[PDB]
Amino acid sequence: DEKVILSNVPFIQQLPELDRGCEVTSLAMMLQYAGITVDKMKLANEIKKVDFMNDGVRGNPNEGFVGNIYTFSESGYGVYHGPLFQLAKKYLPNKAVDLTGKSIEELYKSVKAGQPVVIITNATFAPLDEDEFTTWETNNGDVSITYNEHCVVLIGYDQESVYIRDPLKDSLDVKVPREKFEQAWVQMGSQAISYVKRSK
Repeated sequence: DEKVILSNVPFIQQLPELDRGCEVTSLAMMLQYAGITVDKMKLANEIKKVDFMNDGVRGNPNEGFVGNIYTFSESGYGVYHGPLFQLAKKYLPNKAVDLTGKSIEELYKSVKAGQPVVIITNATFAPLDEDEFTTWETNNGDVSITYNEHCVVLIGYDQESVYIRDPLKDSLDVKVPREKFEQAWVQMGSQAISYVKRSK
């Protein structure tokens, strides 16, 4: 059975500099492999941001990174696919693609075609019980959040596993049970960013 892995996708850790840098750090690995000179600190400054709480309203991770990307000592959450995609486009205006809502199989096609995929999921890589989520009210409707939110680069798959770069795990070798992985991914909104080989 077909085992695919993009084992030369660069490896970066969010810590120590970015307590909440999993999205920008995964994005950095993706951009580097695509040929862009960039580091996680530049991306951390460039990502669109929204206040954690303002005028009694919580920030929407669909609008920007919510709160403090740098330090756990201040409130913060993360950022979802929209703003994260806009940042990718700054660097790949003609190749960056938002695969959010497509099927897992599309993502595997991307990887097999040689393009790794940044994905939003949760830190356990398995579906979470409903009571693990909160609903925040924002200026743009309700959003489901979990403080388990995490972001990694999909770099490979086999029949039983997927293979990732996890900006919080100090290792080139991270595989997790495929099925649970996919269900966790779908549960967080099927959010995914990649790019294509040639300009569009």
